Amino acid sequence: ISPELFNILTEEITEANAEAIYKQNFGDIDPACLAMPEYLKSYYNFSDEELSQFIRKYPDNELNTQKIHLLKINKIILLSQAVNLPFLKLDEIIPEQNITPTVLGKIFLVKYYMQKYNIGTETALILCNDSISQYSYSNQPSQFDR
Amino acid sequence: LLIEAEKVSQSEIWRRRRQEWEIQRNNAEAEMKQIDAQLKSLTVRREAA
Amino acid sequence: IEEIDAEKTVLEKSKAGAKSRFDNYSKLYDEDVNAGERQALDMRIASQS
Amino acid sequence: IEEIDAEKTVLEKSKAGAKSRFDNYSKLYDEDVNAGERQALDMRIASQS
Amino acid sequence: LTDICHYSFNEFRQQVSDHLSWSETNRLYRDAQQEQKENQLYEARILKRANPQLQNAVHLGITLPHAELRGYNSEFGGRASQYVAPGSVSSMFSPAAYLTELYREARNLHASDSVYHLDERRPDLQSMTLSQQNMDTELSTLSLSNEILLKGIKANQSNLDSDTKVMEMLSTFRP
Amino acid sequence: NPNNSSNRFMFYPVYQYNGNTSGLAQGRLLFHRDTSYSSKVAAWIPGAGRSLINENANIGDDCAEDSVNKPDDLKQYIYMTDSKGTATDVSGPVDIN
Amino acid sequence: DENGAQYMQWGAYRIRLNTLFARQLVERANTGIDTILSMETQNIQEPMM
Amino acid sequence: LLHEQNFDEANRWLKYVWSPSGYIVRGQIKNYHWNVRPLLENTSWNSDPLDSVDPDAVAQHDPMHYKVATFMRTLDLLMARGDHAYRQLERDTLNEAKMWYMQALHLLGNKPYLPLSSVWNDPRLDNAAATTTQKAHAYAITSLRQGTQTPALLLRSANTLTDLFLPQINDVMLSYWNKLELRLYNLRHNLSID
Amino acid sequence: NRAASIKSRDDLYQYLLIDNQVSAEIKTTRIAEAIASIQLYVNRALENIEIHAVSDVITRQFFIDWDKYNKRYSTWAGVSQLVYYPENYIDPTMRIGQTKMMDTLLQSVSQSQLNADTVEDAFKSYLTSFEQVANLEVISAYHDNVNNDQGLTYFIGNSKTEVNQYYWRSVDHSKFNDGKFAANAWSEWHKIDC
Amino acid sequence: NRAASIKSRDDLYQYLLIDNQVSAEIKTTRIAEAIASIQLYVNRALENIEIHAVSDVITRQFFIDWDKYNKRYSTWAGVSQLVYYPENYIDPTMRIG
Repeated sequence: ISPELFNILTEEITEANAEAIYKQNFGDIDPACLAMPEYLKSYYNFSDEELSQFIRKYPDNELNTQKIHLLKINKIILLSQAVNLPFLKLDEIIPEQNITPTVLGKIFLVKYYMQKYNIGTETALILCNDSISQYSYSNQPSQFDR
Repeated sequence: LLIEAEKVSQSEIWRRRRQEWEIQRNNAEAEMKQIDAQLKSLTVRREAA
Repeated sequence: IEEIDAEKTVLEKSKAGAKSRFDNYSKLYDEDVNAGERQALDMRIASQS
Repeated sequence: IEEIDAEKTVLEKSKAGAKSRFDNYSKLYDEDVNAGERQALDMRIASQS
Repeated sequence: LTDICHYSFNEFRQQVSDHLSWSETNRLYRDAQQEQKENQLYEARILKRANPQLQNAVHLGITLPHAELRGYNSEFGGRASQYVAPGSVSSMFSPAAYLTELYREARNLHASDSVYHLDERRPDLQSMTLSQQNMDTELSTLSLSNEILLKGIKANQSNLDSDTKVMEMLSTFRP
Repeated sequence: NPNNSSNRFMFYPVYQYNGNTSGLAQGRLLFHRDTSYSSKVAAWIPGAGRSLINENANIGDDCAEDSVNKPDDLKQYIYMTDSKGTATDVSGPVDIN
Repeated sequence: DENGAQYMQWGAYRIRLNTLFARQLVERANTGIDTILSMETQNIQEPMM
Repeated sequence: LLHEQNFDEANRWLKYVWSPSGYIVRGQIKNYHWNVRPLLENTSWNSDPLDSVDPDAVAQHDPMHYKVATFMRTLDLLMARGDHAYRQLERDTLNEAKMWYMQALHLLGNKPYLPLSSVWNDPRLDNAAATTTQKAHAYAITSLRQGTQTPALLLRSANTLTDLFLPQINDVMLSYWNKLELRLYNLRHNLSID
Repeated sequence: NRAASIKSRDDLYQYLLIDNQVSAEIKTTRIAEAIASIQLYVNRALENIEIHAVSDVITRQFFIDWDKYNKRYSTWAGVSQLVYYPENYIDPTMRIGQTKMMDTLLQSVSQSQLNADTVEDAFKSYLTSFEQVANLEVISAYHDNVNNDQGLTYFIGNSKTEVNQYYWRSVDHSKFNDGKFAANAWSEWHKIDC
Repeated sequence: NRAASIKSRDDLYQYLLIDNQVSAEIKTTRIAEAIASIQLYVNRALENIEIHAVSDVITRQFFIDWDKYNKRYSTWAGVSQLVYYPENYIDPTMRIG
């Protein structure tokens, strides 16, 4: 966790600072080609199985039609690339798409319990006093069904 | 045609001979690595003594 | 205990050598005849014809 | 301890023997065909011509 | 038009009174040639696209947009998405052989037969979907064999509710 | 354009004048594309500020009509796009006869 | 034909049966294999039917 | 010549057909890029390849398969030169191996991308196995071949033509990207071929 | 049903196309099991062991090619790939329809130690053998059928040598279309020995 | 530069003729690395894959002898020694002519 990444994840974004911090975080990328997930696969460098999970899946039809939330997805993508975790979790952790550093305390707790007791990723999420997820993904049964 | 048949048969038995040479070479190299690792075992026994 | 680890290494070496022999003989077995050997059988039957 | 040194000597002897086999088969492998063998292939193809 | 899956005996039963036999077998051979002409035109169209080719232009293996223009209006993108090393979608994997073996299979016996294919055990096949999960996962064969038997017994013979009803009446059944 | 193009595919535009041999009505902007799916192609000129778009973009080559017949505006930098993962930088004009 | 061609008049059709390729191949084949397999060798023309 | 491990003579024999670097005849670089003339101009010299099952017949009906075959021969030559370099473990020959595999990869380009998001719904078996789909399919292909109807866009016959299967790309050709990528991955770290 | 004669469990296996006596250790997929069911049904239908096979569908093209091509998955995949991708099966060593010219060339290069000049001399010998049949002259011919549009035609070849090695070839008139014989309508020259 | 189309790191490798993804375990000299850079450039120039190859220099005698003699170090050293020291390669067993 570099300090610059901590400034990216720390800051709060209204509609006022929106295009300013957009141009700060993207330069001159237009929101239209940023909206389509193929340039997301090209830029953010993911698998398309991984790209099933970001906004949603996407055929050439319009699906999970956003207006704009490009900064909120940027924080969670960069965080997941840092801490190496799937996206049911970072949906599940603070579903209000916001970051306060006690969320970073939580994620240090779960990463430390994983290393300490050598358990699964759902299992230390139980230890963060969070409920059992029933949502299924990755063509696999959920925490509940397993 | 019989002359050409004898020529190609002689070339083929040369190739099979060369393949047997290569199998013998690989067995020799494997035994050599085996004996080096057994030397490491023996010097460990020497330290124990 | 260090000695017994060195013995595991010498069995790794012998295992690798036997594995190389097995794969090489399996290759020369399943590739049963060459191209030129079948050409020799072709030249003989051409002479018969 | 004197015994264990004599055992290091017997592994030196086996190592030298396997090394000689390895070098000799590698030599006869890389020198794949002789001059006279290629002369035999030359005489056959001269007869074909 | 459809005269190759509908053979000259198929056409002969429809064509006892229609026309003369030497004209019929000429129609048979002409549409049998027409089927191969379909395969030639459609294939020599579609394999020009195949994406390991068109990234390297040093081949100069070139497409023509002219006849390419039409089938996307006709077949609606049947050339558009070519597919990866095989899965449940491909034209060369297991469900393709499976489908082209079904529609040759389902007319071997007449539908009034007890030995007829959809009648003899299998209304379940025409209900079955073709997903990637049906391709991939491995269940026990004996589990599916118990399942298809429960289906057939629960279906008509006793008109039961669930499997526990079946187990009750199997606890009943002596003889 | 590294910004708005995910693919490695380009448009190849050649602008046709009106007049001389093929007596046309207005100018038209030809282009070639290799993305085979039909779309619209917005040839937007930053300098003049007007765009030339052709709905139902044909496969490969296509005929796209320029509305205003003024070819000096087509001399500067041209931004063609798909709005579907393809954009192409167009510059360096050459007039030929 | 006078110039060296032969053809079968199949009604209104003329279809060529032989060629003078081996005649005019000799000049190209003088200097080596590279000249034989050129595009220039492939464009040798044949007279009118 | 390739099977007898004699490499540069095999390369100069492949250059009589398909030179990627272009041909030079008496000082002048020529325009053309293939050396066989009916490869430049596709000429089907066998009308009925589907008389029987023959790769030669289908190759004769369309010479672009001969182009692809020659291309795979060239790639086999380059990978063989790289592999025979790579087993002799001195350093400059490892650099030689790196430039041969890179020479192959810039012939190929990228690994090709396919959108995994597809049109394929998962249909019923009986719906997808409809003979109406087949009859409309055959009639549509003949209709495109004859040149008679107006193209239209309506999902009525496309209800039949949706459940057609999609074609897949060449698996044997797909093997080369993985194979060269893995060889070159072992080059980029300090591993062996094994 | 009482119409279906079923005594034992194996009779039930034959009637339901799926096995009940397999121990539950065996794992399979769904689609492969349905394939096995359908293949077992088709095998029982072709033998006329299950009674009253309808002869109308048995005569179709698919079931003539059942026993060789359509019975397994692998042969069906082989035929389907050999249509769209022949270059996986194009092998320049063995070509169907090969003259003896290429045969004696291949025999000339069929050894281990290959030098370039040996290849050159073999190529010159092949070139002479090509020269011999490129100069062929037609003495006379004979048409098969009563009228010129159908049937075959046999030619008789002359060389430009002394005591002659007369050659003959055949050509069909049925494969004629559009002002030109397609190249498969011709045949190879054959040698006459008497 | 935006003129040089560079998407990924391999594109950067092709543009700079030197590798960034090699792990630091590998040891080489300086001159051999510059040789590898120049050879990779010449290979990309002969294929006409990098655009606008000037045909004036390609027709020179050196690049006609590129593919056989000049592409590696070893064949170049063989030709250069076979000029000045033929007696290393004179063998009375096999004589041409």
